[PDB]
Amino acid sequence: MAVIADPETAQGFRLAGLEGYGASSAEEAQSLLETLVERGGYALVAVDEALLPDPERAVERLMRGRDLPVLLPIAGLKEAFQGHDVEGYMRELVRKTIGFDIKL
Amino acid sequence: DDDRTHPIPDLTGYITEGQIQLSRELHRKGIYPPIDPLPSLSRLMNNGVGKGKTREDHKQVSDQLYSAYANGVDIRKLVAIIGEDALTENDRRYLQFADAFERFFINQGQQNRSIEESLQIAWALLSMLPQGELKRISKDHIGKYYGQKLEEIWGAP
Amino acid sequence: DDDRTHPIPDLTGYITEGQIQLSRELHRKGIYPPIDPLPSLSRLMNNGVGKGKTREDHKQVSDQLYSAYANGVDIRKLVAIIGEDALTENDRRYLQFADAFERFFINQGQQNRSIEESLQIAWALLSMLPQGELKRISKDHIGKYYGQKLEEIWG
Amino acid sequence: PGGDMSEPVTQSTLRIVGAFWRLDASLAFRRHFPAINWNGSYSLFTSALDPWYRENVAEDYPELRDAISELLQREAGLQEIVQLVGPDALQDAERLVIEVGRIIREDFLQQNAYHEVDAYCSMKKAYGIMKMILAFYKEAEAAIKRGVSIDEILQLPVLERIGRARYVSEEEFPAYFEEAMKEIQGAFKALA
Amino acid sequence: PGGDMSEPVTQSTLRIVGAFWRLDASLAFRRHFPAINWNGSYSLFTSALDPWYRENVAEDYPELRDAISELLQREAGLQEIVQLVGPDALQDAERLVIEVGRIIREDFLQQNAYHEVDAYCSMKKAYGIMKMILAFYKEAEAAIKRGVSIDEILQLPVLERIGRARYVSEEEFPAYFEEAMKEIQGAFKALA
Amino acid sequence: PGGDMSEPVTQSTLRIVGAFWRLDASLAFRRHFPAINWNGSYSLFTSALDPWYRENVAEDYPELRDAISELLQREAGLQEIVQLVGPDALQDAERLVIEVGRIIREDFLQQNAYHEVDAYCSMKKAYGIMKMILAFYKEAEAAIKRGVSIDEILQLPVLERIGRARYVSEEEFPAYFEEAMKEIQGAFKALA
Amino acid sequence: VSPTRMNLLQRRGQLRLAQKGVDLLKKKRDALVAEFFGLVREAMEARKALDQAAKEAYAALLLAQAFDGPEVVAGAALGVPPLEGVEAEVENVWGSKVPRLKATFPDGALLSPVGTPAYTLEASRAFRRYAEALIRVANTETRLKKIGEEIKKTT
Repeated sequence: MAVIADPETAQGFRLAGLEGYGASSAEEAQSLLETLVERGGYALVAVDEALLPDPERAVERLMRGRDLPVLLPIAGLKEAFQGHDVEGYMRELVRKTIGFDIKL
Repeated sequence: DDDRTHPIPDLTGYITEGQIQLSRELHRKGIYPPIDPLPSLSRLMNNGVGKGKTREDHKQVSDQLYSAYANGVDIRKLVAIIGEDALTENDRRYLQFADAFERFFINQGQQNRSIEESLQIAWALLSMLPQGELKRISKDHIGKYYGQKLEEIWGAP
Repeated sequence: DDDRTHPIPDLTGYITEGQIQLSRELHRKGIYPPIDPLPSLSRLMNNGVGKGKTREDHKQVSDQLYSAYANGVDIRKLVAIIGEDALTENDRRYLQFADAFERFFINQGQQNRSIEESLQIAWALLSMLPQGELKRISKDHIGKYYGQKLEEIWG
Repeated sequence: PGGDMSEPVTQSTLRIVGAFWRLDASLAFRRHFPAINWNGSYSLFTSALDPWYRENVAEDYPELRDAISELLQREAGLQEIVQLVGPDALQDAERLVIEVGRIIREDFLQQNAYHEVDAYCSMKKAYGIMKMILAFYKEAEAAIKRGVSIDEILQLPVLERIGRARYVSEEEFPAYFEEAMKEIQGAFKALA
Repeated sequence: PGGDMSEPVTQSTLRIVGAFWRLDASLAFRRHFPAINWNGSYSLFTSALDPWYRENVAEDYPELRDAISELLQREAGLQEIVQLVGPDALQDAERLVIEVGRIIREDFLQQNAYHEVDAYCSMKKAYGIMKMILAFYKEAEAAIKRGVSIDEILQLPVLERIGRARYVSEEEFPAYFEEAMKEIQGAFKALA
Repeated sequence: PGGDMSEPVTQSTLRIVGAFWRLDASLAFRRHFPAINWNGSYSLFTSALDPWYRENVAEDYPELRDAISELLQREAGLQEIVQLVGPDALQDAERLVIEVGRIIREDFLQQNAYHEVDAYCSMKKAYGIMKMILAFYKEAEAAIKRGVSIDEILQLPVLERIGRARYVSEEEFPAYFEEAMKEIQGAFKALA
Repeated sequence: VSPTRMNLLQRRGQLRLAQKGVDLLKKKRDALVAEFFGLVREAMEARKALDQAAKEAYAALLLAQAFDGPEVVAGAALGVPPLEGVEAEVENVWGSKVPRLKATFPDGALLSPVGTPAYTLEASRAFRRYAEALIRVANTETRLKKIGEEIKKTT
């Protein structure tokens, strides 16, 4: 399965048998993601968190056509060694879905 | 034309104490006598029931029956959209109570039920609901009268 | 007004033998003659049509056209309520039939059509529906007249 | 005048007649005749005529008539929800009711006064059509509980057989009825 | 006549009266007596009686009354969120005003006219009860600013002493009020 | 009386007049003047004046007028869908129609009776404005198929030129028109 | 609308229908919200499980890279063939469709059975367990988004 991130985890991803590409900047990540979505064939795509927080936020002109590919953000390299705010990420998700941002 | 704002039903409401309303839906479903309990009302009921007049538990049983039927009809309307599997546990009990209520309490045919028989059927109907959900009835009457089965009239049409 | 219940049209409809009603909604869309077929009526139609007078399939074709147009009109309201993306295939077929009916059968301009040309256009419109849904037409007439495409005359 | 049923003449008549057959303009516009408004019509002679029906048509004819009336009432109840959210938001057990109500409306209640055969109908032919519709409804309700979807039941070829029982002549109907009953029995039995 | 407030009699009455106590049966269904709809009711003698209030009852009475009215007004805007998500998902700051609104609606606006002492209530007794409720609210908010869970505020025994202020006699009120005020002050001193 | 268009005086007048210019209170509330309802108005003299238009204004003036009427009809059709789903969900070919309809509504139909220039408009000035609007619509419709966003088109500086065209005097308009046409062609040729 | 005594009663019936429909839609929204506020908790738990798996897989691969060397790690990545057996199905949820991922995770489809680069083999297992947790996160995420959009439509 396609996944773009820092090459240090892309190496392990191609070790596991998943297609992997490296990214280093915002424009590079955007171009890589647009080429990944434009190219057909796969069902799941994982994008980083350090460079692109929301993967479907940039591909909004393309994801309205077909619905089989699924985008998903994952943690970075140094972030996984210390964790992140899952509570904050899900609070933001609840805000974007139900619209009221009130949950404890 | 089923209009309660017509002058004849409007002026009758200013002089009389309550009303009893017949339902066309219950009549078309085959229920006789088709009396709809939700819009019906008696305005002197509390002065004629109670200790030494009918029985101790009359008023609270009537209130519990009213509230349970009011819940059951709306649950019945919701089932047609969300399905009977998406309901909670007590909602199915309320739905079954509504069906049994319409089948047994209202639809009596040409029977001449005494008040004891009516209260017996009413207490047997409330036993479908779980104990402790009967908020409007005090615990002494529940201890005295809860738990009877409806087969006593199921086998007696 | 646009009121069918006014005393003058009401008494006239009680006295006469049908009516031809014009539609302002069809007139605003550029359709001429803007005759609305559903509120219109002809009481003496059955005397002058049929076998030996015009053709043996006239009445059944008329009834089927009425039913299909009524179904399409009713589906338009469902589209206006829930949106046209939640429809099935049958509803979209009826919607396309209603639009093509208004744009081709009613709208003719100043030209003078014969009865056979009108029946040909009517059978062309009915061929856009599945053969099993033509309930009001006999199977012999369906076997005889179904299948012609609309583009063979207007294309 | 103007279709206003609150007219004095209509209200005077409503209080002395035993049966009321109200006609509808909306049904007449779409050429659905006899165009009887089922929701606004009534009869007060139904209960007194039951012994004659038992003696002269069948022993269970009132039960079939009551079943048809209850099905129509259920469809009229569901019409509010179907006008609110559309037909595709209902469960299969309600879509079946809607489709059976449509079958009843377009097969049993409709009649063509100018047709050669459909202009006259006897009691036994109507009894047979009611029995066929009820048998199909029972079998389809059994199939829905078995996991079969609604969208495949109504595409069966037996709906054309039931839907065209109006035009069978009185001399052929005893054969047509027994030909269709076996097909009704077998179609759902053979289904997956 | 039909429960509508656009009736000519009610419209002509609304134009000449200085007060308007709109009862509603929704609060009578839930056994809340009196059943006055405080959102629709109004009085035009509120302001002009204030000099009498401050020269007879207490100096801070109009401000305390306005504070209680503002507390009741604040809860009215949160019903659009309580009717979407249950109360248990609301933030603690809003949950505090929800609890204080319930306490006001079920302990201060409620009155038993059949009771021995609750049927009659002077101005100073109501002033004391409002003072206790406002002290509860302000100390709870101050504790929230320090950082506390809502359940430890609800745990406090002063909930019952603020509830049972209705049933105290008028002779025992001037000691009970000060005792309750000092008790709640000490209880919120004994908090994180 | 009250804006009711079914009163006897209004209905008696419509049986004899040839043109019916209907005013709307909704447009007058938002200061959209002359506040003529272009959906409920009509004129029976349109077809009889075409030979005059073809030889005194331009030979293709009726076609342009019909094109503008068609655009208004399509915009009115889309505005029913827009007000319940939202304009963001629409495709680009529909948002283009919405924007062009707004441009027609605010640049062509709207006229100020108290301005020193806009109070009077010749036929040729209106024909030129119609030509500019239709040319812009044609170029935008052509450029939409190459994938250009609506937001790129809406930020073009030539949109301001059409909006200010009606305040140009009758003397300066025949040159301003040519400059605007060449600017439209250049801006949509250099566009992405 | 023609003013008659019949049309008044028709309008009042429509008003009653509208109010009861409002109540029914509110009940449906309540049921949807009660489902959503447990689905989000399952999403929370799956997300933190994925975080822990990410931590251990990254540690294993870092330890393999530091000791075994980039050359052997790159060679082991080259040797293992890619995976394609992702089983996808479409399932309804509350009257709406979602896709689901049921990837095969085939046993024996990978290369290098020799365990001599022991830390490389451990990381090769760990990243496959990473990929196992990934679709468990994704299938909850898509269902959560669909239920949220249904809540939006009802509102």
